[PDB]
Amino acid sequence: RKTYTLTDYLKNTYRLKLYSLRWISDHEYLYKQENNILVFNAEYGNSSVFLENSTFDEFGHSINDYSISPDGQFILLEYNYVKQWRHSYTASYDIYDLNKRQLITEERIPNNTQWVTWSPVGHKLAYVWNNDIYVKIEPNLPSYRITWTGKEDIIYNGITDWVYEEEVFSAYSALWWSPNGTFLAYAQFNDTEVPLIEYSFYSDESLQYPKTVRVPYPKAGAVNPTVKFFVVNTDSLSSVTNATSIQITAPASMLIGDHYLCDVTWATQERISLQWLRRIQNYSVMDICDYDESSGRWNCLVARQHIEMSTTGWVGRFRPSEPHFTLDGNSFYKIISNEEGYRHICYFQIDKKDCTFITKGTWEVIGIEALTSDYLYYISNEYKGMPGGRNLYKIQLSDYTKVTCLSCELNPERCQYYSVSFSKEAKYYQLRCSGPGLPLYTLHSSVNDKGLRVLEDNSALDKMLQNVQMPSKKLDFIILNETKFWYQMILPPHFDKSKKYPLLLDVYAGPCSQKADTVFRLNWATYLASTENIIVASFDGRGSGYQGDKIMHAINRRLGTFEVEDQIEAARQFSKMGFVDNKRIAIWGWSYGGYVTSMVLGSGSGVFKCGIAVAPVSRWEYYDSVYTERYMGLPTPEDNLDHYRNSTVMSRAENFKQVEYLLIHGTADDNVHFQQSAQISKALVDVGVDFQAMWYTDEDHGIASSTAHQHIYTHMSHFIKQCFSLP
Amino acid sequence: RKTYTLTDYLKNTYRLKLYSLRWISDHEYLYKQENNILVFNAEYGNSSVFLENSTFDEFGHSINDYSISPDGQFILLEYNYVKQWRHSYTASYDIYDLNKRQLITEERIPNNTQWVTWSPVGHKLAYVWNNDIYVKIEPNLPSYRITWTGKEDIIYNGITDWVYEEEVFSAYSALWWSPNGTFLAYAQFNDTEVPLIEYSFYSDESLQYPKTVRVPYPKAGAVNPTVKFFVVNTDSLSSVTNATSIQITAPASMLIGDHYLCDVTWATQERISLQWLRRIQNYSVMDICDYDESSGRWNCLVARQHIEMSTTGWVGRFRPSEPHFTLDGNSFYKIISNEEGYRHICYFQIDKKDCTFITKGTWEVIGIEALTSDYLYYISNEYKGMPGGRNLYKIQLSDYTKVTCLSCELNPERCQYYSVSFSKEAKYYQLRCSGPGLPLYTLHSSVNDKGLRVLEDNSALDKMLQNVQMPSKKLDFIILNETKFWYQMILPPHFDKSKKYPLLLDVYAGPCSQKADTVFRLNWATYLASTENIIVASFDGRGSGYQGDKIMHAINRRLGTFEVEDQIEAARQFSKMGFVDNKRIAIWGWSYGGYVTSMVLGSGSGVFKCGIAVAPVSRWEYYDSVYTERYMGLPTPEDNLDHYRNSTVMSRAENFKQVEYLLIHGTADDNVHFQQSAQISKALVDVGVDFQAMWYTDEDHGIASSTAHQHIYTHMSHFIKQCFS
Ligand SMILES: N[C@@H](CCNC(=O)N1CCn2c(ccc2C(F)(F)F)C1)Cc1cc(F)c(F)cc1F
Ligand SMILES: N[C@@H](CCNC(=O)N1CCn2c(ccc2C(F)(F)F)C1)Cc1cc(F)c(F)cc1F
Repeated sequence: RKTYTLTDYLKNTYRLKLYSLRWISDHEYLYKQENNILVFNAEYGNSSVFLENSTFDEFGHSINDYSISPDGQFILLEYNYVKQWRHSYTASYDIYDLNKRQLITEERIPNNTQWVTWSPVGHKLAYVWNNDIYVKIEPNLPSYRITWTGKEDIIYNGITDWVYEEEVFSAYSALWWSPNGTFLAYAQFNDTEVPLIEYSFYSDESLQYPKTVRVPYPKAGAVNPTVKFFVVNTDSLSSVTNATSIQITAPASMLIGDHYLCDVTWATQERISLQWLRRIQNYSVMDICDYDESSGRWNCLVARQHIEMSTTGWVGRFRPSEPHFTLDGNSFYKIISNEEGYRHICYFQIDKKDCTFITKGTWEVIGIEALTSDYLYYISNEYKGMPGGRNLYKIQLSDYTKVTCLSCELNPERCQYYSVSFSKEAKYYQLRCSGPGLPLYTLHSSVNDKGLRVLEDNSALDKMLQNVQMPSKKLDFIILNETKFWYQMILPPHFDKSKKYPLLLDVYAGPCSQKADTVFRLNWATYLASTENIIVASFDGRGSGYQGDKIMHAINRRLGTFEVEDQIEAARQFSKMGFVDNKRIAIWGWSYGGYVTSMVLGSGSGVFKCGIAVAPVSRWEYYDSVYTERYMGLPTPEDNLDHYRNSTVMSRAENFKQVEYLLIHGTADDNVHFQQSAQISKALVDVGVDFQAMWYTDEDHGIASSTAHQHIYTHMSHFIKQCFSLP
Repeated sequence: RKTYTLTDYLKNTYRLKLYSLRWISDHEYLYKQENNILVFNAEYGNSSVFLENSTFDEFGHSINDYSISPDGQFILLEYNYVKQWRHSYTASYDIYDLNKRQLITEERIPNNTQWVTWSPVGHKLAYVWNNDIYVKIEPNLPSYRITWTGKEDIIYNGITDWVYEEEVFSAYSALWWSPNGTFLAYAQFNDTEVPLIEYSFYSDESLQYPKTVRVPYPKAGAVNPTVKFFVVNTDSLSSVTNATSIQITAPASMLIGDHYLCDVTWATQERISLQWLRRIQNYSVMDICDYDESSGRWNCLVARQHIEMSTTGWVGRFRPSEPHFTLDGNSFYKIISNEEGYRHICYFQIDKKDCTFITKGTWEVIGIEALTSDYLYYISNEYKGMPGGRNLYKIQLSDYTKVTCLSCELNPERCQYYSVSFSKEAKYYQLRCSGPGLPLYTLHSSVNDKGLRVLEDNSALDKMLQNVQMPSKKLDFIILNETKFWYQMILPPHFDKSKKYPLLLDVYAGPCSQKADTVFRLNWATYLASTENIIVASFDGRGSGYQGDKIMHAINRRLGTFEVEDQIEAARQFSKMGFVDNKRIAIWGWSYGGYVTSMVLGSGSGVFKCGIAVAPVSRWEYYDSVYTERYMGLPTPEDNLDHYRNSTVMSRAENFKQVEYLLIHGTADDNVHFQQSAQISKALVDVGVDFQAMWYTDEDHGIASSTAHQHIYTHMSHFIKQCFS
């Protein structure tokens, strides 16, 4: 019978079904079926039509995305989507009235709008255009221009610059609505002295002269952007006077040097939490700012400040976690690393510096999902002591020793990886299963925890996969220096433990990474095991996350050392298991993985025959400040220049004579610039090392465009096949 | 015994010996031996020492180049050479006194100087710095700044901009000395509205942010640079008044539209020849400008203008040829294409429009080398009717039917390719042989044409090569449509005509190209034949030069058509000869050849298995105006846009599924921009064609840096070997 071919992955023959819902009330959500936006009731189960598929056939545009106002009165329509960076994009927007049946022609949202968002209650609109903020109380009324200083590539109002979008906020939006819709908090970013990265873009063959793309990009040690935080009142907006934005300044302990705004979370209607981080990211300060109703100013009390610091590494996983405030807003829950280095929920009092841990163990809390007056819902990797697993737990606020796992025993064989979506005030929740079996989407009630109905069970895919020879997934660990280190193997169908298989080491190994988990995936690895009979192994060594600060902080100020060595060591241990042809061991990676892959191939360990590095880092001085400095500090002789110069791929150029090497990079990569790969290629050419190259015209860090995605995975398979000697 | 390996080519194991000399007088030249600059007398044969090797041991710098003043008084010393483009470079210069023994410390020539040149007589210095011209009568005296308008990337005084350096003058210098040293003729280039080409340069690993390189570069149909010509008097230079440069303007027939200054040749002490060319390069006009001694102005007479035009193509081979004036300066000799399309010497009279051809036939004159009152010396491909041959001929000025070949019979088996260097007033000449045998350098006298002595015979190399199994070279023709088309083959040692060999088609095929000649070469082809037993074949199809305008002008307004088809057709004829394994035919090329290689592999002819394209053109709108427009006209719907859009490599993307393709490009290529290759790779990725890629960080159109040159040829050999199994 059939096997999982390359075309099955590239043309996406066997699709995983998802269930994408948005809660609007405490018992109602929305799902679109056959382009018909329906509203599903959780109480009874009866589904009503909210918007029919033929409503926008005469709209004249292909609707890219939609956003419905929380009061169910208006529907924002995104079209003409032009992707910028990872999360950022410019588009055109039209507002449609749901109360009537008319498209609003008056005072329309301008073309090339950067970001648009509704207020949490009602139908107020805040949008960023030309780096400036505009507010609209009614969808047909004129817009109140809040900011005036917005300038392209220089000043950013309501939106993040490149470095804040990618490395800090993980989004384009730098606007924050108050729970009522009274205040619009926003950040301002000044990129005046931030250096530009410049690269060519070639566009269509029609374009005669290549366009140079300039982006404000702070590399390691370079001049960072400055940030200012403002809050404006959306109600008292004069049609004859420019709106007054009250600036909140950072603490004096932060104003000493360079800093970042790394969190904005509203507590109540007049209480806002802010978190600041020093450029050397081992010190963090939280502010709790109240609104002085008489003066109209914002006051953050020094007796309300909370400090987060570490001497073993950086603060947070990638940044300090978000606080979760109780209804009154006098106390917040937050994930902090405890004295033993494990990340658990600490219960804070607004005025008291010391917090009380409500959870503890040799495991970690992933995220706080929902908070009621009775329960706090969180996800953790506690169940069976497996870091690669995710489960929903509930904790009693009146009794911290009463912990109930709501997902652990639902389908123990099929489901070990959970993420959850809660309704307003956490009345009903959707549990989404993602592995090791096929994805399972179920709806549940919080009141008595009964499984009401199965939303999606992927039985349609299950029927298809019975006809195909699928690979098996093994998740186990090995003991090194009295420590458990988890690995995962994609083993070929009919895996014979007595035979010798070729092994490909799938690599990321970044700070706080997890390549070994229980997730069910249909990727390139699936093809290589099912068709080419190759074991695709992944290993979480030192520096990987969800295992405590002892493991995660091991690679602190030492990027390109332990995490690189552990991947080599893992390969030795796999061949010692006896089913690995140690004459055919390969290694591949993307992004950070490409860097480790490159570092490994140049270590001279002789363990690996060949390797593929796709869009790799080659030198930490080439990558952005926020990321690099978080782990490596500053590249100055006074700080950590020694480890910066010692961790380059270029210095390990000679050892590449031992290996077959394929370097791949997109020419329009804004994230990891072609420069990185260009320095590697040059280094190898200098010492007479032969290698393989492949550039991708006008491709970014994802090489994600349909035709390029297919071409790269085709080209890589060909490289792997010839390295392993496969017809 | 041993074979010619890859390392023999890459490490240059077997070196060809050269003999590089510069004439200073009518009977004296200079050669440097063991770093000792000697002066060799042609009259007696006795060599004298001019400058010893230890003279500049305490100089403190590695001497990059030297230039000696004509009067033998001073020696210019180039150091700190920083290459810019093909011919252009910035350097530092010191002047050393030969009369005394002292380095001049007063009024030194500034650092980062673009170009420096002596006057033809004496020791006057003209140098270009920051795009401005400076004159120095004495090496120790202050400098007279002629131009003041010089601005980087905008205004060019005394130096050519990118497009003029590469495509027009074939040099960086835009300065022209008068025979005495009285006048300094110079050109000014305005690049104000010329568009910029922008690419990244990565430099050392230390450089944190890549530098963007901006170059004024006019692509096909884009805004061209404007040109202004000036002449200044070098004698009447006031130390208190800015020098007056007299502007010479172009004819009214040229000022109607865009034009180029394409030639500057001095006739006498007060007579200068200029040649102008329309943007549509099928019309040319020459001016003869005299100096009005009373007014101080320059006057070019309307009754002295000579017109060159063609309706079958472009004027000249790459540009209109240079005139060769007689001693009095009332008549000049020039190579013109005759009525049958063959390029021969036409004798012009300053006032008379019609010229008289002194040579004719089914062959072409290559270049006029020297002119005396008795003889004109020229090189032509006449001997035995071989276009790939070069021979020195002399013609009697009193009798045009009296032609003598001075080189034809010297060593007929060893020597068929000659270039010549003449002394002042052509009293003695050096003949340099370059093939098919080993290079032979001989000194001769013009008076009675006896071979005085052998300068270099490469017998040292001959001894080495007897121990090595060398490939043989065959130069023959094939007849297509009643026309001879010459090809050349690098055949493996002990070539068995009954066996089947793999064939690599070495391609250029550009307008006025010649890949088939008698030259002896030790290249990559030598390795592939000697070690890998591969026939490396080259074929001169339509559009190739030195065979008449019928052949050369065939690809007019049709680039990427006939010349591409003829390379495919040539491969058929080679396999028809029966010693070619038609299952293993490859094709490779550089520059224009890379474009043809790419076009061929995308023709779907199925003749070729694999191919390598190194720094190729992909679309003619991407390459510069002067070159592209010379052959293709303007890329406008009114002109020739149809042929522009039809000749792209991108449109032939689908057919690449049939072939293995290796695309190579240097990232810092100013000539053929990485854009060209980037558009190919994208096009193939779009239609799902798998290929092979290889970029080269901070490499130009030559990929000539030591480590990169070795790496590319290693990488290409590996690709060829696996394609041929
Ligand atoms: N830009 C970084 C981003 C790191 N990941 C990251 O910010 N997130 C992934 C998961 N995550 C995030 C915040 C909190 C988490 C979680 F807690 F781990 F889940 C966002 C990744 C990256 C690393 C390189 F080394 C590189 F070269 C490029 C590159 F994009
Ligand atoms: N720019 C061209 C230059 C071609 N050669 C050239 O102009 N000369 C060499 C021979 N020559 C010249 C004038 C007269 C002659 C001669 F008569 F052929 F000898 C100048 C080379 C080139 C062509 C391409 F198609 C391309 F893409 C890049 C490139 F550099």
